[PDB]
Order: sequence, then structure tokens, then C-alpha cells
Amino acid sequence: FYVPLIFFFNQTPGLALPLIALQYHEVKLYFTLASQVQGVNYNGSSAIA
Amino acid sequence: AGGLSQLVAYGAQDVYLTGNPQITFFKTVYRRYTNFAIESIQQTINGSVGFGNKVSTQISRNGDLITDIVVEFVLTKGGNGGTTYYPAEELLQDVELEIGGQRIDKHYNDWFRTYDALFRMNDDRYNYRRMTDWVNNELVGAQKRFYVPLIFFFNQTPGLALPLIALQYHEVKLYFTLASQVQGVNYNGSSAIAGAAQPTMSVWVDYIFLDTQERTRFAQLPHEYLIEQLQFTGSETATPSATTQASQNIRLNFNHPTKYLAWNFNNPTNYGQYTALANIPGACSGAGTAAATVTTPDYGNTGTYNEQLAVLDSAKIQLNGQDRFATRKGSYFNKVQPYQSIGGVTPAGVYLYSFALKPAGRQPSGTCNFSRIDNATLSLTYKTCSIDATSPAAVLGNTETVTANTATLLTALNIYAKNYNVLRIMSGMGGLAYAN
Amino acid sequence: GGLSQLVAYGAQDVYLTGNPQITFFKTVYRRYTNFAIESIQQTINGSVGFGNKVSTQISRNGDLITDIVVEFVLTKGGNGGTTYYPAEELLQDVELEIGGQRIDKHYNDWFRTYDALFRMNDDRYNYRRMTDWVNNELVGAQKRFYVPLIFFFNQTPGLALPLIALQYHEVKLYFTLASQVQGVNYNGSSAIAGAAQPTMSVWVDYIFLDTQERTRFAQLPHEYLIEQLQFTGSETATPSATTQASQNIRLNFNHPTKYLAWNFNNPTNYGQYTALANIPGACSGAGTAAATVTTPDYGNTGTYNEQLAVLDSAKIQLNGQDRFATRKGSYFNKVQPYQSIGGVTPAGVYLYSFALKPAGRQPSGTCNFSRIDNATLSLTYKTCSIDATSPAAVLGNTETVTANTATLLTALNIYAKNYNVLRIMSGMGGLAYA
Amino acid sequence: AGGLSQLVAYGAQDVYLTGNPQITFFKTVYRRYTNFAIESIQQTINGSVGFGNKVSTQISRNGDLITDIVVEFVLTKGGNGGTTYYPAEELLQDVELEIGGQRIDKHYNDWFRTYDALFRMNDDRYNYRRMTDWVNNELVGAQKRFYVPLIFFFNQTPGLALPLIALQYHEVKLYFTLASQVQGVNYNGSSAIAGAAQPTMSVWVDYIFLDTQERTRFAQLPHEYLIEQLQFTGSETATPSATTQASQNIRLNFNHPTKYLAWNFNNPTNYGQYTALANIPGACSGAGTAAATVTTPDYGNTGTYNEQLAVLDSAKIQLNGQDRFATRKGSYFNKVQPYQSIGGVTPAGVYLYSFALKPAGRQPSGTCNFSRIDNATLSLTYKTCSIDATSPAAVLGNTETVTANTATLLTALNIYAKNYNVLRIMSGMGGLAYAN
Amino acid sequence: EIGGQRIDKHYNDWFRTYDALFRMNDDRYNYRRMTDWVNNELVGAQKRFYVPLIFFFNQTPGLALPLIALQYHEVKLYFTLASQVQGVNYNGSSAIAGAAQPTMSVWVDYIFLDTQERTRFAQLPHEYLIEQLQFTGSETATPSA
Amino acid sequence: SPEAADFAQFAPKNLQAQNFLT
Amino acid sequence: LSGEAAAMYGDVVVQKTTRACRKSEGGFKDVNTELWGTSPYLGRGDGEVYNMPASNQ
Repeated sequence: FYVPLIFFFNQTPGLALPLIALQYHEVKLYFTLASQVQGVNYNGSSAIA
Repeated sequence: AGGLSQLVAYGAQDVYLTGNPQITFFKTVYRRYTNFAIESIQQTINGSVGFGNKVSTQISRNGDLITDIVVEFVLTKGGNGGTTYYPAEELLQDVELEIGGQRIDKHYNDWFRTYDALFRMNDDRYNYRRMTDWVNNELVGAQKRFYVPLIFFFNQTPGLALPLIALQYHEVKLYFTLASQVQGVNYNGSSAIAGAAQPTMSVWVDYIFLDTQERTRFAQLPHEYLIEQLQFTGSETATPSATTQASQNIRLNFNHPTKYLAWNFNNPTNYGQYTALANIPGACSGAGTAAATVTTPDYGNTGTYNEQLAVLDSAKIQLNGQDRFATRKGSYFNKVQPYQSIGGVTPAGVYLYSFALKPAGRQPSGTCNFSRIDNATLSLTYKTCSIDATSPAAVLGNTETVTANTATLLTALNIYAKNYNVLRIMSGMGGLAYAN
Repeated sequence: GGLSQLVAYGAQDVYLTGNPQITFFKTVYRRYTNFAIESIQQTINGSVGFGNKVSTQISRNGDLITDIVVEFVLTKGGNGGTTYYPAEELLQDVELEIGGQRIDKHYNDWFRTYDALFRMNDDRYNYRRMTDWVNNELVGAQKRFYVPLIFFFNQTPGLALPLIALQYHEVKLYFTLASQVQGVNYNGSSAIAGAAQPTMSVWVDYIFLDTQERTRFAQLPHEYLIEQLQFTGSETATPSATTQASQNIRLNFNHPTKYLAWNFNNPTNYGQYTALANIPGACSGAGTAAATVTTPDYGNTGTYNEQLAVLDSAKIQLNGQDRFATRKGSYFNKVQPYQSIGGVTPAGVYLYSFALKPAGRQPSGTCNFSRIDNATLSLTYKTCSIDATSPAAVLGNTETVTANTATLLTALNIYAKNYNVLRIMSGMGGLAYA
Repeated sequence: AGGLSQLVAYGAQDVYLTGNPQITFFKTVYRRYTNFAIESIQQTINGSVGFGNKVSTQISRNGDLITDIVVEFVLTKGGNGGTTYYPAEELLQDVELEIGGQRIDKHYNDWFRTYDALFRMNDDRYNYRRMTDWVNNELVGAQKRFYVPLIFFFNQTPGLALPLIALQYHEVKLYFTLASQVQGVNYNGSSAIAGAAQPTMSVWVDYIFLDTQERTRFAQLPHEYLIEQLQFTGSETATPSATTQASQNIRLNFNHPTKYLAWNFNNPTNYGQYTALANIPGACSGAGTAAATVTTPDYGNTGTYNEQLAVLDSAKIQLNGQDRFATRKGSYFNKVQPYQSIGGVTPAGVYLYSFALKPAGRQPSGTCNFSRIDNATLSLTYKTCSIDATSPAAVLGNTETVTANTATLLTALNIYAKNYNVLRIMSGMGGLAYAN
Repeated sequence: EIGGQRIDKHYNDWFRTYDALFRMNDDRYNYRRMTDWVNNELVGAQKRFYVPLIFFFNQTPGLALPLIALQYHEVKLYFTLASQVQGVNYNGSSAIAGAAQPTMSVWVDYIFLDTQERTRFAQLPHEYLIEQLQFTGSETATPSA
Repeated sequence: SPEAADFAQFAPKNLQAQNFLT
Repeated sequence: LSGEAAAMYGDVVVQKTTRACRKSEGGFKDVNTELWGTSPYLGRGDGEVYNMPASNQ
């Protein structure tokens, strides 16, 4: 599965984020995943063994 | 009496040996060196360590110059004696060196086996095997810490150490791609081993600390290093079945001054098999008795020296449509070229052709620059795969141009080029001078 | 053919062949001072025998001395597989003295360590051939053995000891011969009745120089950069069971040190640097019903299976501050000699270098222990819980444990090799830093 | 903490090691070289190829200098596994190097094995055999392609490559004498093998191509190369059986500055047998079984390291009536001289005494000039050959000065001298500067 | 090759391809006559065969290779003889028992010029417009249904 | 002659063959 | 990177092309060298060059 992100610089070259211009900052992406996902980890509220 | 009787035996034939001496063998003068210290420091690996996973390590600036890097694994063996063949090499499918976002080099697990099999020698190679394999008849349930020294351009000699102090703006990373299948640890052939443990991985870097005056010189002055690169893309073999010697013309895709081309024929179903399997000692699981199955190796002895199990009968290299040399057979590339250029032993199935007088050396000694060659090719003739692998009479007693029927398993063609490039470093940054 | 490559020149080639400095196919050789080499026998003072102390004073036959070879003639008291470098074990102590000052002192155990670290594949085989019975010889076989010395002037002509420049001071070699040599006069601790005493002879190889260089050697001062071995014995702390012991060993070293090397051994069985086990080559009778794990397979006391080692991990600490993060014993046995020497070291012998090329003479990095107030070597031992008699357990276990037979290794031998300067002038020599 | 502790621990006695630095180990500098290419080109061989025939080649003129030369053979053996012992080197019986009608060097069958017994001392010795023998227990009828590299003064280092470009008027030729009897191929001992095929051979030379500027300089300027010659005659011994401890004064016929004298003892029936045969494992055919015989070797294990099967008790070299050094026992020349001088391992029966610090090298390091010595004599003392070769109880358990009764068969004495000369090339003609 | 340096190399299939392409009707039959058995000859028959070469200087005197002007370069021909020769050594893939080894001889036609032009050939530089053959073998995929 | 030179930092040598004797 | 060190980037870090141009319209127009022996034997051969009238006589 391929989940694209839609931040202000993701869908147009016009606002591309200029990392070369940010030599004094880190840029991080935090991805938090669900404890329960329907049809792969749980079916409704019942765990999938 | 004694040696004095030799000194008086001085004559015309000595005028060019001892006349007007320049040196005396008994007054050595040693050079004084910049003060330094070597320290091994563990780096943080980013990513999940496990089989089939990809992790990366940033080399933090805990020193001025970087030289050797050792990748550390802890593995648990799922089989018994002779079921493994360099698991530490198989596990690290590849590693690439990135300086400031630009990739400098990428090595593969098969190349590491080729280099260890070709360049490293006898006690050094055994010591290496001790670092990467189980070599003492160990049994199922044992586990061990393995060391895979890396051999990038700055790993084999302090003279090419990578100056992080001079790369104030360029972080240096190694990306490590780990295997999904390791023979004798996770699988026996294609059969999964239940309860196999995941590896423990650490990447250790040997840092050099310098004295104050040299640190300043390195921090501000520009540097240029003549560095080694590896170029590689994998392709497929044309190993025949019977009645014919296959002819395959492989177009090469290499750039820049080349030290040598090395290659093998690999069975993609298991790590390190460069020859056909046969019902003879070390070349087959169960070899020598009725249980021998020539489709499964005696893994701990996968490497052999019997060229009759090798599949290359002859080859020649072409540059711009012209033959670079007259056709040689495979036993030349397997035995004579490593004898002439490095002075060690190359096992069957591993081939080398050098353009350099001393490819094992750091100083350039002759190169082939494929950047001025439009279509470089390798023309390769196979052996006829007519020997019945299960009958020792046919395996150990047949003619020059044939090999085992089991040879058709060597379906992956791996051709490597060892090259030179120029690493330019200044103003906190650096990279490769030349593209492609 | 080759011209198709020769013309293949591009901009990237300017770095390799533009305005050349070197032509590979027109070599130039150096003309050298004329010299001759001669092997001359020295005379030994003191009765020769097991446990005796003898000495010899090196006669001035030539101008320089380099190789020194000590030979013994031995008769084996047992059958095949009962000896382990018996000439090396016999040469228990050798020390070099110049004018009353001790320069260096080596032990039988250092010679095996050196062999374990710095002698390569065919060279160490040859070394074994000169020191042991390697052809399955039977009881009663007589063999002439050679044990070359490795003092600072013994391996390279560049440090040849200039007796010509020491007109007024003697140079002596003192020897103490072992009282017990395995398979020659003792089997383990049991005496072999009728064992013969050794015949001993010491040879020195002399260099004769031509007129002009001998004059210069005799008259002018010289500065020799030399190596020394520092040693004193320590005790091990090998655990009984269920625990990994720690041991902080205080180091007694001075001077710029190239490396620290050490081993753990059973003082009764020469060369036993690992635990014994009922697996092939790991103990007497291994693999059959007669196997016993308290007696080694004397012809094969060294192994490469670190599983039988006693050392789990170690670190070198300087003035209370760790010099590097803790490493496992397998690092000191296999990775350090890979990085620094290029050969194979058997299990039980450990090396950590401060030098890039400790195998050579050109200095390449030192730790100067005359400026470090408290240097220690911190050891962690393996848990001695494996039953040595059960191959299923000996060959089938984890990293942190070792054999119950590991507790037999009681001697901790920590070696350091340093640089010093031998000043020679006015016909007398001595150390710059004593 | 870390390596910084080592660096601040700086003292007064370090001014001899790091004070006022001269070299930094972490900045390697390479010298740029002259553009060249290496090509392997087949030579034309004149004369029928076969057992006992003599053939020759005039070196083809492509390129400018030549370095290594590899002589190829294809053989099929009629013997079983272990019945061969370097057949390739036995077949290549004599090789003559001739420049303009005047011979420089000649190498012999036994010399190729003796050199191998002294100077190759790792994986090169094993790969060398891989090229010249059958090493994988091959059975009757096996066919193998063999390579025998030549070791003339210009074959092991590019620095002495023979400059064909500079030899405009003198022809360069090689003469190859092939052995009439080769063990395992056309004879088993002295018994002919019916149906044995004749060998096929090829002589290949590695050519060096220089660029335009270098070619003019090599073509027009004079050259003086420092070269190595081999001088050799075969002789006899009088090895005693029982109660006698013989000695012989062997008069030597050598001249020019000699690097070393190597020697061995032979049973002319068998190629490479330098020791007695005995009923101990690996020493003779069938050893250890009721079928064991001490008249026929286990050919594949002809060489051994057990010196108690060798015949030399002691030796010294005497020059002009004075001893050159005091008498040493045979084990000295078999194990200690090669330890000091080469660093490899010499098999039993092969002996070396060097005049050179590093006889394995090319840089002169001590020579005995036998052009300024009138009488050079090698004094050999022999072991008493009274031990019953068929009784391992005695062969493996006797005293230093006695050997096997089968030892008296080792009656041929081979003494090899390697010395320096100078190869001068002027106006298209080359030759030796010193002749005697 | 000229002095150890190759110009051209021809293969048994090139010869057949050439014969198949560039010879005429009456000529091709004479070629067959000197290369094969064309008269229903039976087993045991022995014949002398001639295979003229088709290198550049074999098509016209105008490209004759000037030994007088190549006095520094020996002219060499390397002949590789096949092991699989249908109807002589093998029948299909089966060995023919008792087959004789070929007897071979190489005949070279030499041009002798008179003194006037021979002098010119030795003295004067020359350029020849010559032809060579480039060739590698390939494997092709021929489908069934 | 093969004896040690006059200038050195080591003073206590006893030159032989030039002594008054007893 | 920043400032002047960033400006320098194209010359210091970015790779240059050795395969500057393809076969069409140049590229490999300068890889042709004359295939000389590189060491011809001028003994037997060096007759006709200087003493040619003798060979005619």
C-alpha cells in the first residue's frame, strides 16, 4: 500500500520544501500507527489471531 | 677463514653491486610520525534489525579520520556441522557508502565472497572465515558473534582514511540491506527453520584521534584522494543442457579507469555456490554414500578447487569491437591471472582478468578506462554439461570441455569491475569528481 | 589487442598518467655496502640440563650480529601426539644483557604467543617443524631442534647489534632451561624414567663489513631504536559456576607501547590456552570411551574454537577512564590480528594494538605508560557451566558460557612491547631510558 | 575518555617517535605512471610436440617489453588418483632463454620443483600445483589443461621486463625440451602406459605496450638491466648402506655474484623424490597396509617434511682452502636457512644456504662472487642408511644420524647457483656484460 | 596477421555463407567439386580437397600483399581444424570408427616482379584499401506454436 | 683504526695498548 | 551547505561526465590508433630499405 502525504509541499512543485536553505534545522516526519486496523488486526472489536 | 674470505673476493662483477655504495642494510632510519590514537566506537543503527530488513548507520564524528568499519552480527545456528557457508556474508546482502547525499560505493554479499575467495589469502582467509562462519564442527543450538570487516576505499589502508573533520557539512552513512534467507540459520535450502532467532546487529567504527596541529591542517585545507570503486549489475547465464557449448555475448556497463574485471556464475537458490554439485567429496550433501543428493550442497564445503565443476570454457573481452586478447580458457582466468597479479589461490568458479600489474596494491599500476569504449563486451563459451553428477567415475574422469548436468543451476551471471575515481574534499563538503 | 586499451585515454586519466613520475618497466637498484654472513658457534657456560641455568658471552668474530638460533637435541619419551613445541617449552627464559644492563627478557610462553600472533601460515608451520615432532614420530625418535630468538636485532638487519661499536662492554645471553618439558622428561606431572638430558648449542650469525663502513661503525656514535618486552605474572579469576566474574588487573608498564597481548593458561600443560573438552583435538582420547577432559591432547593443545575460551569480554582503562567500549574476547582473538597483523591467532590468545602495523618495526602509534598513573585491564569471564564431556553441550551452546574445565586455567600472562633507544658511543652501550 | 587519553599521555621519550613529525600515515601519495596495456599473445612453436621432442619459438614482436611467460600443456593421465606428481613440470624438462645467438639462462625440470620447494610460501605454492598437477583425486582418463609459468629474471617483476623494442637486431628465442617419460601419463615408474596420448602445448607471452613518448625513449636510448642467471651441473653422491658414515668433497663450478646455493638429492627414476621411501603413512605406495612397498612412492605425496628420510647429515662450504662457516647439520639447511632468508617452509631433502639477506627479492642483498674465488667446494656428510624402510617402528623411532636403507637410491646431486649479471642493450643489440 | 597483428579472421560458416552469397552458378559447382564428394562416391573413397581463402588479397591481384614492402612483418595464417566433420570423423553425433587424420598442405602463390617496379615497391610507402570481417555468434529464440 | 672516537657524551672508557703498566 | 561553500558545490561535489558524447557526431572519434608491431625485428628485414639495388643484381 502506498499512502501519499498531502502537506503544503506534497502536491505541487510550487511550494517544494527547500532543504538546502534549512542548513540549521532538522526536518522530521512522525508516523503514529493505529493499535487496531479493521480486517487485518481486528474484525470489529475481535482480534484476528 | 669465515666471511672475511668472501669480502676479499671483490672484483669487476661487484662494480655494479657494491661499488660506490648508496645504502647500508644495517643502519635503518625510521621516520617520525604525527601522534594519533585508534579507538573502536559503536554507532546507533536506525531501523529494525531482522532478516530481510534494511537499516542505516550514521557515522557520528567521534574522531578526525575514519578507517576500518566492522559490521557485527550475532546468529543462532539451526542446523548441525557443515550446514552453513559464511552466514555473516550471506546476511548482509549489500552495503553502500553515502557522503553528503551522494553515493560513493556499494558492495554486495556475493562480491564480498568473491574478494575473500580471490584477494585474501591462507591464514588471513581462514581467520576471516573464523570471523564469518562456524568452522569447528559446531552443532545445532550454538550461537556466535560474527565480524564482517568492510573494505571500502578507506578501510584497507590508513593512507586513505575518510576525514570527517574535513566534512563539516557532509554526514557519512552506510545503508545495510539484510537477507530474508540465510542457509543453516533460517532455511535449509527452501525449507524454513522453525524458531530461528533474529540477529543482533551493531556497526563499529575505528576512529582516529589526531594531535592538534594536524587536526587544524585537515580541518581547513583541501584534499584529493584516489579511491577505489565497485561497479556491478547482475545478469543471467547461458549454461547449456547437452550436446552444445553455449555462446553468450554480454555487453558490459562500466565506466572510469579499471583495475580488473572479476566474475562468477552463481546458483541463486543458495549463497556462494560457484560450481556444479557432484557426488564427490565436498561437492554434495551425502557425498560418497547412497544418500547423496546432487541438488543440495555440503554447505560447509561449497567452495572447491576442481575446475571440472566450473562452467566457463573460454572467454575474451572486446573493446570498441576489437578483441582485447586472444581467447583464453577458464582455467587461465581461474588459476593464472590470480597467480600473476596477486599471488594467491582462486577457487573454482571465480574468475579474474586484470588490467593492472598489482591490483591488490594501492598505487595505480595500469588501467582500462571504459569511458572511452562505446561497446565493451565479454564473449563467453560454456562447457557442455554432459557429466552425470551422481557417478564419480564420470565426475572425476572426463575430458577438458565438459561439466556436470547439475551445472545448469548456476543461472546468475555476476560481473564486477574494480575501478578508481577521485574523491574531492574541501569547505566541509566532498564527492566524486567523475560521473557514471 | 592492447593498443585498443592504450588509446582509450580521457580526462579522468590525467590523475593516473599525466606527467609521470614513475616508469614501472625500468627499475633502479641500490648499490650496497659489501658484507658477508657467517654462522659461528658460541660456548655455553654452565651444565646443560632440565632446570639448569646456563649463559653464553658472544664472541666478537664479526662486526654486527643479527640472527641467534638456539638448538637442542631431544629424544621423545612418548609416542606420537605427546609433545607440544618441546624446544620452545625448554627455552624457558632468555634475556639479553649489554654491559650488566638487562635490555629485554622473553619467556617460553611469549614465544608461543608471538607465534600465535605474528608468524604467518607457512612460517609458523616451519617454526613448528623446528620445535616439535610433526610427522607422527614414535617413542625413541631423536630430533635436532632450533628455536630462533626474536630480540630487537634478531629479525631485521637494520637493527643489527654492533659489537664493533661496543669495544669495551660484553653482550651476554642468559638462559634458564625448563625443569619439565611435556613428552620429553615428563608426561603431565609424571616423570619419564630414563629421559635423556638435552644437548645444547647456541649459534650467532655474524656480519662482516667492508673497510669503510666498519671504520664508521667502530668510531662514530649510533642511535638504535629498539623494542623491549615488559612482563610480570598475574592470576586468573575463572568462575566456578552460575556467574561471570569481573577482574580488574593493575598494569605495571612504562614506556611507548606498541600493543598489549595476553593469554590464560594451565601452568602444568604448555600451550593450553583454552578449556579441554571431549571433542576432536580438545582433550586426550577425545571422541572415544577413553576420553578424559582433565588431560589435553598434548600434540594438539591449541585450537581455533573460542567456545572453549575463558575470556568473555575485556577493556583497557586509562587513569579511570575507559579507553574504548567493552569488546568481546572474539574481537581480541580474531579482529585485532586481522586489522593489525594479517594472520590467524588460535583461541585463548588475545591482542589489542595501539599501532597500525605492530608486526613491523617502523613506529606506527604508541601508548606511553610512563605518563599514565593507573592503567588497568578489565576482564569479564564466561560462566563455566558447560559439561566438557558431552559433545552435545560442548558444541551446542551460547556465547556467555564456557566449560567446567575452564577453571583449570590459572595463569594470566599480560605482555607489553615497547620502544626504547639504545645509545652506543665511546665503545659502550646502554638504554636512554632505564 | 577514549583515544584522547592516549594522546594527552605524552612524555619526554616520545620525541624519538612523534616529536617534529616527518610523515603522516593518513595521506597516501601515489606516483603517476606511464600509460601502458598488458596483452597475452600466443606464440608460434616450431617442431613436433611429444615426449622427448624439442621445440622452440621466436618471440612474436607485438608491444615493447614482455613480462611473464606461461607454457600451456593439455594432458590426460593413465594413472589413478595419487599416481601423479607435478607432471606438467616433469614434462617441461628444459627451458633456454636466448638473446641474439647467445644463451643467458637455462632452467631444468628439477629446478622448477626446487624453486617451488623454497620461494613460493603460501597459497601461491598451492595454486602453483593447481596449475601443474592433479589435486582433486582425479581418476584414470581425466584430462586437464596445465600452466607452467617461467621464472626467468624478467618474468616475476615488470621492472626487468625484456625490452623487445630495444632489441632491433638480436632475435629473442626460447627452446623447450620435453621429457621422454612423465609419471602417470606415459609411464608408471619405468613401465610404459599403453595408449598414452601425446601432449598438446602452447607458449603464451604477456606483452607490454607503451605510449608514443615512451616507445621513442625505449627504442633509442641504451639500457642496462640487472638480471639473474642460473648456473647448474648434475653430479653424484656415494650414499652408504650400513656401518658407514660417508663424506664427499663436491667440487663446485660456479662464477659471478651469487645470491645463494640450493641443493637436493634425487632418485632419477622418479621426478621430485628428495627423500627415502618408507612404510609410514604418505611416504610410499600402499603405506600402512600389507601391500605397502618402499620401492614405489605414493607419487601424489612424493614430497614430505620428515627429514629423517633425508640423507644429509652435515655440510659446510669451503672457499680457497678455508671454511666459509663451521659445519652444520643437514636440518639446518632444510629448516633454518630458509626461515631466516625466505620465511617459507622447505620440504625434506631440499637444502638452501644463502649469501643474501633476502634471496627471494630482486634487490641485491649480499653475494658471493665466485669469479674471485678459485676453489669452491661443498662438503657433504651422509647419514648411515641402515634403518629397515618397511618397519615403521624403526623408521619413526630412530636416532638423528641414521636413515632408511632405501635412501641409498638418492644418488644424483643437484646444486643450483643463482647469481647476478648485467644485460646491456646498445643500438639494437643486447647481451651479457660479464662472461665466464 | 601481419607481424603478429591480426587483420581478419574467417570461420567455416563464413566460408559457407560467402559461397552461398557471392559465387556464380558454374563457379559454385567447381567450388563444390574441390570441397565435397559430388559423384555418389562410396565409403572408403579418398580425395584431395582444395579450400581457397577469401581474405582481401585473395580477390584481386590489385590488393596483393607486398612481402617486399612488409619486410619487417612476417605474414602468418593460423588454421583451426574442426573435430566434428560430418561423414569423415563423425556421422551426426556418433563417432566414425577408423577415420583417418587429415593430411594438410598450404600452398602460396608468389608474385615475382622485375627490377624496375620491385625497386619502387620496396622504396615507396603504400596504402591498401582492404576488407575485413567482423563477427560474433548469437543464440536466437525460435518458437513452436 | 677501529677504536671509538674522541667526542662523545660517555666519558668513562679505558683506552688499551697505551698504558704505563706496572 | 551554506553561503560560499554552497556555491562551490557544483565544482567540488557534483560529478563531471567522461562519456561526454555518443558515437553520432563525435564522441569516440579519437580512439583510433595505428596497429603497429611496437617492436619489429629490424635484422633480416633491414635489407631492402638501404641496399635494395644489391637485391636486384
